[PDB]
Parts: sequence; structure tokens; C-alpha cells
Amino acid sequence: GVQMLLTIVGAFAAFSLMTIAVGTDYWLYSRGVCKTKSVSENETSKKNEEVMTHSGLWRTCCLEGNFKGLCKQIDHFPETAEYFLRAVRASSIFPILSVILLFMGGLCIAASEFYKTRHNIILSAGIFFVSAGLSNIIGIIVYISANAGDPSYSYGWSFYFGALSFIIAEMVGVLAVHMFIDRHKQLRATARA
Amino acid sequence: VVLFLVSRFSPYEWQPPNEFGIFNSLWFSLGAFMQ
Ligand SMILES: CCCCCCCCCCCCCCCC(=O)O
Ligand SMILES: *C(=O)CCCCCCCCCCCCCCC
Repeated sequence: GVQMLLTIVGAFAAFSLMTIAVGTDYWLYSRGVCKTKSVSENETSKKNEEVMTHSGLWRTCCLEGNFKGLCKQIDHFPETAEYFLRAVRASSIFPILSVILLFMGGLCIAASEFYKTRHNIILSAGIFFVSAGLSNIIGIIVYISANAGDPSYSYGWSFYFGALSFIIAEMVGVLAVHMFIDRHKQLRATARA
Repeated sequence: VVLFLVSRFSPYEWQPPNEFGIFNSLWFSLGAFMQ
């Protein structure tokens, strides 16, 4: 009754943090471009004014400049191992798989009360949360391992909202495994008596 | 977390089958890393 509240609260927190990380564009502070090439306009002929930016997973934007707020869509594939890494960073499957697994986790917790005898639903929740954290790990590595194949950068709050989500998800996974252990420890004692 | 899970989740092993709880799993991973 009191240990499920932390699980429910933690699962919501982790899902919320991972949905705001995926959705927002504050993953990296680079110094690039945020406007398309001004062929005719010749504002800067070809290479526009590189200014401080805040990047995410899908769109790059500009903090300062005359175009402040314009947000271009990050182009991953430019011009085997490198191609596969660019297909995983472009789709962001792992940052999005974590979201789906964090969502499935909470669904199991919701189902863990309409069926109070099926103890295998609480185990599924814990597995989804642990697996969700694993996907987060892969996503973080993939994201970092991609930004190094292109050139004074810092990480934003949306990068630390996925990192925090991993910690929350792993801790919830422990609490859902402990509840499964506790549930099965309550069915042995009765059978022993 | 994974070590804790794979060691203590199954009820067909429990009193506890081993000492790999969450606290001990963290200790094991730390000692392993620190050589
Ligand atoms: C496609 C996603 C892959 C990664 C996540 C996979 C998680 C699978 C969890 C399935 C449920 C495990 C527990 C089932 C218990 C049972 O019915 O015996
Ligand atoms: C009995 O067979 C129950 C179903 C078994 C499911 C096995 C898979 C569990 C998750 C393992 C892989 C996790 C990967 C996490 C990152 C994607």
C-alpha cells in the first residue's frame, strides 16, 4: 500500500521525464546553423552566421541572432558500421523504445490492481522498467557516439531528463522486483502454516 | 539492478537462494570495477 505509491509515482516521473526529453530540443548546445542555404538572398552567400544553438533529437534552433527561434530539422544522412549508426541515431528508436517500455511498465502497474492474484503482472512491470533503462543507456551512447563524427559544446536539461529518467526507471524496476518477491513470500508462509 | 533481478526474482529458488540483494549487488559491481 505504501511501497506501491513510490512505484506508481516513480513510473510516472520516469515516463514524464523521458517524454519531455524526447520531445524538447535542449540536448546539446553547439555552434552551428539553423537556417537553410540562402542561395539567392545571399545573406551570407553560402556559409551563414554560426551562432550558439540548442539541439535535440529532431530539430536544431538558434538562441541568438537575427533568426532567433527559427528551427531547422537536423539532417543526419549527409552528402556499414557508420551507416547503421546513422540509421539508429536518425530514427531515435532507443530513446523512443524506452518511452514505450516505460509506458508498458505503468500499464502493468495499472493492471496489477484489477487482477490481484496474477503475480506475474508485477514481474512484467519490473522487467519493462529495467529494460527501459537499458534502452536509455544505448540511446545515450548512440547519441554521444554520433555527435563525434561532426565538429566547445555542453549538454542541456533535456539530456539530463533522460539521464535522470534512467535512474528513476532503474530504481522503480528494483521496487517492482521487490514487490514481486514480497508477493511470493506472502504465499509461502500461508502454505507453510 | 540487472544482477539483483536475475538473482532474486524467481520464486522457484527461495531462505533466499543467494546473498545477491540490491545492496549486495551494488557492492559486487563496485568491487568488480575497482579490481
Ligand atoms: C521489443 C522490446 C524488447 C525489450 C523489452 C522486452 C520485455 C519483455 C517482457 C515480457 C514479460 C516478461 C515476464 C513474463 C512472465 C510470464 O508470463 O511468465
Ligand atoms: C518467458 O519466456 C517470458 C518472456 C521472456 C522475455 C525475454 C526478454 C526480456 C528482456 C530482455 C532484453 C532486454 C533488452 C532491453 C533493451 C532493449
